[PDB]
Amino acid sequence: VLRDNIQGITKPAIRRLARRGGVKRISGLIYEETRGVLKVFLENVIRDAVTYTEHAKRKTVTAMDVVYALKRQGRTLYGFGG
Amino acid sequence: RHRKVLRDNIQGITKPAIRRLARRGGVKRISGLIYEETRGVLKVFLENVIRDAVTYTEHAKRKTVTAMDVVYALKRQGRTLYGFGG
Amino acid sequence: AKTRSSRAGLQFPVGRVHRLLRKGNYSERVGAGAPVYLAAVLEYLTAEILELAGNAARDNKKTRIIPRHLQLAIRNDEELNKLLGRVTIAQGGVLPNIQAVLLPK
Amino acid sequence: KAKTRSSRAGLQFPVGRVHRLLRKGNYSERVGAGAPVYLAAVLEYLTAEILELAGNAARDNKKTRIIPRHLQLAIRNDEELNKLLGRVTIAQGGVLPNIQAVLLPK
Amino acid sequence: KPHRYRPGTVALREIRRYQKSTELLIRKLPFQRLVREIAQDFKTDLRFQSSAVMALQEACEAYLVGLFEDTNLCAIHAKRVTIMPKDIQLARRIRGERA
Amino acid sequence: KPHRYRPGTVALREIRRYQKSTELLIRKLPFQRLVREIAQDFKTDLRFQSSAVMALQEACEAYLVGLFEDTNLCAIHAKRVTIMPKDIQLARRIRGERA
Amino acid sequence: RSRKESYSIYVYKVLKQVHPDTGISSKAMGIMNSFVNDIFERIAGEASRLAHYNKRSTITSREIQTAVRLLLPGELAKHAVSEGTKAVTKYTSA
Amino acid sequence: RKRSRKESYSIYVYKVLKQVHPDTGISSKAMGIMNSFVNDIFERIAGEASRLAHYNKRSTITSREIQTAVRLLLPGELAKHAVSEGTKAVTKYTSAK
DNA sequence: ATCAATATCCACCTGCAGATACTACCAAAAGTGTATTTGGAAACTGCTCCATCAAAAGGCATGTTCAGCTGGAATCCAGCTGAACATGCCTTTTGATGGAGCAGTTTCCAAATACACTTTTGGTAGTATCTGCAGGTGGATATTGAT
DNA sequence: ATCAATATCCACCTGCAGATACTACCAAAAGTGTATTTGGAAACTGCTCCATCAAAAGGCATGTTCAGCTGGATTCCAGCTGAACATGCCTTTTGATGGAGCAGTTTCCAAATACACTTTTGGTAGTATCTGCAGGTGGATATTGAT
Ligand SMILES: [Mn+2]
Ligand SMILES: [Mn+2]
Ligand SMILES: [Mn+2]
Ligand SMILES: [Mn+2]
Ligand SMILES: [Mn+2]
Ligand SMILES: [Mn+2]
Ligand SMILES: [Mn+2]
Ligand SMILES: [Mn+2]
Ligand SMILES: [Mn+2]
Ligand SMILES: [Mn+2]
Ligand SMILES: [Mn+2]
Ligand SMILES: [Mn+2]
Ligand SMILES: [Mn+2]
Ligand SMILES: [Mn+2]
Repeated sequence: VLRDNIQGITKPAIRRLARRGGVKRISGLIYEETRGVLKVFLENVIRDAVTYTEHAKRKTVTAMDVVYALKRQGRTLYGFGG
Repeated sequence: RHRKVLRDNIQGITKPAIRRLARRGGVKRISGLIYEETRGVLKVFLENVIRDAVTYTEHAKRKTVTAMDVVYALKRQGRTLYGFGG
Repeated sequence: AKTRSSRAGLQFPVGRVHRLLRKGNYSERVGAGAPVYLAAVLEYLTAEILELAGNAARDNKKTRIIPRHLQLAIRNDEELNKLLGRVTIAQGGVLPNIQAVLLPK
Repeated sequence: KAKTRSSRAGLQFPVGRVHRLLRKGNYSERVGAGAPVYLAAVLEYLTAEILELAGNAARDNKKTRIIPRHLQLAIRNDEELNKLLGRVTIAQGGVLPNIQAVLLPK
Repeated sequence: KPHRYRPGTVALREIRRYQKSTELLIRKLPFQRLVREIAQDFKTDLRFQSSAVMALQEACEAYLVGLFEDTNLCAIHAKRVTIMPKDIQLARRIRGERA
Repeated sequence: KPHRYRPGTVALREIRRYQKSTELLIRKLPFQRLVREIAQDFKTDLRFQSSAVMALQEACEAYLVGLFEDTNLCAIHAKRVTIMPKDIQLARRIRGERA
Repeated sequence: RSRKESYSIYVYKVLKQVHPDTGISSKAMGIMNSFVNDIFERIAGEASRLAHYNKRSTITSREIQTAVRLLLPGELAKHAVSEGTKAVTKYTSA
Repeated sequence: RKRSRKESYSIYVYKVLKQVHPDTGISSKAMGIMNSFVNDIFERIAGEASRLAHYNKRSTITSREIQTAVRLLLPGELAKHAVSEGTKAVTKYTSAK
């Protein structure tokens, strides 16, 4: 099969996320809508993370790269350093 | 001498003033209960900014709240304001 | 030789807090009382969280605090929840919460 | 005869002042010589960008003098400036004219 | 025989008017008294720079206008044209002002 | 007749199940494939610490769960129990993530 | 190699004070470490701004105190200020 | 007694204004906005540069820290143009003396 | 459609607040030159951990069927809320004045930094024993949904 | 109401991953002590601007009446989405295996800081004169709403 990577984020997985979010009933158009939102989130965080990686002249994205990226995006994350 | 007691000045935020603000916000029709709700929301906002501003004032050991006191207070609460000495 | 921490009655490292302030480019100078005050504040806030988290563990019939317990403790506490309102706790999950209109009958 | 660091860099904004503000601001132990030059150039550029668009808004409103209203129109009508200053309040700037379609009469 | 605009016509006229202008919409003196009253309850014997009060009013009105914008979207979401307390409350919840 | 729970009953059961637990809900490898793909568009030939990808998935899932909560409130506001694209869009708009 | 400093052994110490029979997983300890570092930065940053605003080059306990008041909600701030004053008073008398 | 000096970017903002709009003026309130803007962006960039230096255990903020900070802070096209202006200004500055 | 009531437009005007101009003045800022110090790039290398590979295994995604119940369309109507009006209060405007207290200048020492030297400690690495709890069991009983 | 199909709970058990307790090693960190330095509190006080007063007046708030049309309630049904189930695809696991490249060490020099000295300038202050546009008027055009 030849599927896009974002399509690897499956309908049941998105369903599970919604359930933890307290959602009882889900429209069929939600799944594609969620994938688009998810991609934008990742693009924004990873772009910043890689920018930190590049500045440190590294080829490896570290957890601290990501943690720093998340903080300046206002999504501070505990548990992975810093 | 000392000034008259200040009380109930939230009602100075009148219904037409609130209507005007809503119009600038693009609102066409307004429920009757909106006006008391807005006053409560406004009071919370003002209290929070003023609390921080006065805290800056006290730390500087001043008795006068400055524009910068307010600007700093707004900044740390994510309401950055231009035009008063930023 | 007696530590500034023991001198101040603290478990948290006063000397390290001072070194961290100096190297952090927060100011040209650091007063003597500043790292003591800050170390005490950090220790207190730590105690407050561990207390509530430990209670969360006991309420779940556990003796070892895990991320979930920290999340339960913080989100169930009005002031801690506010202080950490924009913070994500890894492997913390969420509070059990279902909107009333979604319940049957 | 002495040439300023601004002229040497080809800039209008003050390199010397920017360097001083960096050193006094407790941002780092040391400041490289290129840092205030680069920073002054960026600030000068962003200023030019806002003033260009603000001057256009003034012109659109048949004015020759830029007021805060024109600055607000310039920023909120430009997608990238709007993003950059999305959490900023311009005093006496007002808002963009915008009425939700469903509110219009049929 | 007397002339009457339909309900909503003047409201729309007012939206266009106030979105075009930049002047403060809350009366100056009553707002100053509110500021002094609230501040006094936090600390007695305080004085205010006049620009400090004005900075507070600029920020307050900008906040409320922005809030009414989000509130309006919540009302419209529920297929209404009339903003209600629950619209404000939903807006503030999602904003994280009472989340 | 064979056994069937009414529509909504199992949904509520799942809600209680996943609000009780803390495990990640997106499969690891597909998420990892997505991350590397996106990063390749910014900088080629990158490598990731394993903890880096995990940090990203913890953050991403926490974000989506939070978003679904706000989305749910928007649906309920419009007297529905079914979340729709316009619910997510309203939530993101008021959050300031868009428009 | 090198050494990586963290607050682990101090967090653990405090844990035994408040809950002598309670342990803490490594992942949970990582979260506590993130917490301490976060609050340190917030307080130090605010204290830094306070000094700058008032054209001072020194961060004293007074700046830490005002910073605490600005950052922490009501009761947390009250107790934090109390604990901070206590430790500075005690440190002075020694 | 003399009131101590209050520095601002006014004369420099004014110079740039005349470059882009020769016959356009600016009110003192609008100039106040512009000064707040420059101060704001100054601090944002300097702040990000500071963190960046610290993250990498460097004691020096160079033009490289400023450039990365600009890329982190500014949106697409603004970042692109800012970087080129910054890079140009630096290479020109060094090519002198 | 026509027509009338009213808002909207724009041209024109004038007063004036606020922008502009110029000279004087000066402390701080900024540049130039010289001496001294050193952060970090560069090259090299060890060892951490990242990518990939094979290889089952079964867990979980997917496609399908069926219908319960939800969303949305349509209809009705009570009464909320907008538009218009009369009335007159209190905000606005202008101007003056005492003096609180912000802010400028100079003095001066408690507390800061700066080293040198000594002692302690936290991070570490092996090494080995220990244990809280995940996950599996059986079986009681609670929940759900059909009658 | 009964009654059956599942879900859910509790008590108990056991393997093991991850927590612990131990010794030992060591560089960096923390303490101690002395010499030097300086930030900023204290004192004094110039002078900005804040609080307050008066007094006139009209912009705007308040309170009312009236009814248009909005929100909320009811009903209805088409069809979307949840539940259940049969496949089988691919994620997961884990265990070994190169080797990329992070990271530690050494070297050493362009570029930093430190400092003395000289020149330049942007800020303020003092007056003195333009000038863009706010706000007022009038009259033509446009919009709204009744018919
Ligand atoms: Mn009171
Ligand atoms: Mn070196
Ligand atoms: Mn049917
Ligand atoms: Mn329904
Ligand atoms: Mn006095
Ligand atoms: Mn030890
Ligand atoms: Mn179990
Ligand atoms: Mn001094
Ligand atoms: Mn009246
Ligand atoms: Mn009727
Ligand atoms: Mn309706
Ligand atoms: Mn290699
Ligand atoms: Mn000059
Ligand atoms: Mn006009």
